[PDB]
Amino acid sequence: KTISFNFNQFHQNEEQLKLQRDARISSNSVLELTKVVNGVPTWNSTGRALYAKPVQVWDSTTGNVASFETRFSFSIRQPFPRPHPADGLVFFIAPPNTQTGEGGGYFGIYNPLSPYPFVAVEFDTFRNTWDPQIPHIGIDVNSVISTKTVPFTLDNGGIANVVIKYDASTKILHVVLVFPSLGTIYTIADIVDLKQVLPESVNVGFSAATGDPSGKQRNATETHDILSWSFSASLPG
Amino acid sequence: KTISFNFNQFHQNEEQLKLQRDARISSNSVLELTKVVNGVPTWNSTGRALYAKPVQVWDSTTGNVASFETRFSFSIRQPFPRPHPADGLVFFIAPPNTQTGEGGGYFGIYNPLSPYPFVAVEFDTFRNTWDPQIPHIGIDVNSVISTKTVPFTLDNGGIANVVIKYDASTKILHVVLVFPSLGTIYTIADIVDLKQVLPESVNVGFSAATGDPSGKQRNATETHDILSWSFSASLPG
Ligand SMILES: *[C@@H]1O[C@H](CO)[C@@H](O)[C@H](O)[C@H]1NC(C)=O
Ligand SMILES: *[C@@H]1O[C@H](CO)[C@@H](O)[C@H](O)[C@H]1NC(C)=O
Ligand SMILES: *[C@@H]1O[C@H](CO)[C@@H](O)[C@H](O)[C@H]1NC(C)=O
Ligand SMILES: *[C@H]1O[C@H](CO)[C@@H](O)[C@H](O)[C@H]1NC(C)=O
Ligand SMILES: [Ca+2]
Ligand SMILES: [Ca+2]
Ligand SMILES: [Mn+2]
Ligand SMILES: [Mn+2]
Repeated sequence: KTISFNFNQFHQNEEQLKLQRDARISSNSVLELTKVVNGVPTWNSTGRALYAKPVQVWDSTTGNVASFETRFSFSIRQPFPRPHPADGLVFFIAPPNTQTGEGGGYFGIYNPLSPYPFVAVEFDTFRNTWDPQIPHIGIDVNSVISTKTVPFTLDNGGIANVVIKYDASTKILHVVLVFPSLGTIYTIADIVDLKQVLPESVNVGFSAATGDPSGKQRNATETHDILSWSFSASLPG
Repeated sequence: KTISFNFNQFHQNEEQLKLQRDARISSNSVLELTKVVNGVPTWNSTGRALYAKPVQVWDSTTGNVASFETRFSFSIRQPFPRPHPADGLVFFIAPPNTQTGEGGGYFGIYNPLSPYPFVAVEFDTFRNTWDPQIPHIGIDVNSVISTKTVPFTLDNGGIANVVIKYDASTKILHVVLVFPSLGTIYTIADIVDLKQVLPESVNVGFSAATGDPSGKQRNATETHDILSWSFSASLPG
């Protein structure tokens, strides 16, 4: 089976998408994961967007695990340079029927008081105690304490292109981040066996968070917009 | 609501119980959680016994959480005093349809690669890197790194009586361990809010494991028998 879908731009009322929390689709065809009021991003926000149908990542019957490729472009604009923007966005795969986890440095996917399995790639903008120098991309398996990290220099307000490919044969998850206006290229990879971590069917989508009010700094925010998104996966057996 | 059950001793073919892995009920009416062949407890063992029907620990419509009490007697016999007996047993509450996680110091409940929520009381006999002096009673919330612990001196081969009470009105989980032959009393308590951790309906039961072959020490074993077990829960709403 080969599932595929492509969004060159999002539209309002889109059937194949499931918005959660603050996430909404603007008139301009941009998916804003977090809250922006008349051009200014707000703190204390969290939002997610999921493809409305689950995809089969592997089969128990055959033991085969699906390969997949996903591509998307995003934009993170940081208006208040000081004291520190927050928190970041992530592409994630998690079991179906899940609710938004905690925000902040958890991105709306990780809840320490009610854990569930998840694999996710993060573009992190705030340096928590469990984090290395920001910004950095990170591969996360069940936790926000990344297995692998690589720092990057954000194109503030610019466009970022991302390619994430998973090869069943090698169990390699490889991630590409490009900032076209800047010419910069960032690469990061790790072995992840989707079978020992996730159930047969999952949900794919994005999650983002802006500073938590418990920080007392309202200038800890930024936008987390998605411009386009396509996904393809193949399960032989 | 008020579910209630009691086992003075276990009878083979017990319909209200649900054994998993190595766990089994012997002729003498004892429920042996881990493997013992002709009186000799063997390493590399993991077993679980769960009550057949799921209990409702809380209500979303009303917001009411249940109070419960459970009492049981166990026996841990350590035939090989050296190099070190292992690993222990636990009473635990987890989401329905759970699967026997990792053995060893994870007691057949925790599974790092595929987390799920659980609340448990362990009686730990092996000192892992995350553990303090053994043996000790410990309260576990979603992980084997206890929130609160207390040490105890085991009556090797003897009978232990345990009382576990949860008061919804205060979220106090209180634990009592008595070794009758010795006259010793160990007590431990912590604040635990079942609503922030578990779903409305869970499964209640026991789990135990003997040393893992990864330690390369066949002597890291002991018995983990359950003599009797009563349980009462009351959900006002
Ligand atoms: C932050 O947002 C959450 C959910 O939208 C709300 O509970 C909270 O009161 C909001 N405001 C502040 C200042 O915390
Ligand atoms: C230990 O026991 C398990 C389950 O019975 C088995 O699969 C494994 O190969 C055993 N290994 C050793 C060294 O005993
Ligand atoms: C294993 O236990 C037996 C019984 O006490 C003992 O004779 C043997 O040499 C022990 N092995 C170690 C490493 O202590
Ligand atoms: C926050 O952002 C505004 C807008 O840039 C700036 O004038 C202010 O002093 C910044 N610093 C803090 C600590 O809020
Ligand atoms: Ca962070
Ligand atoms: Ca231990
Ligand atoms: Mn991070
Ligand atoms: Mn312990």
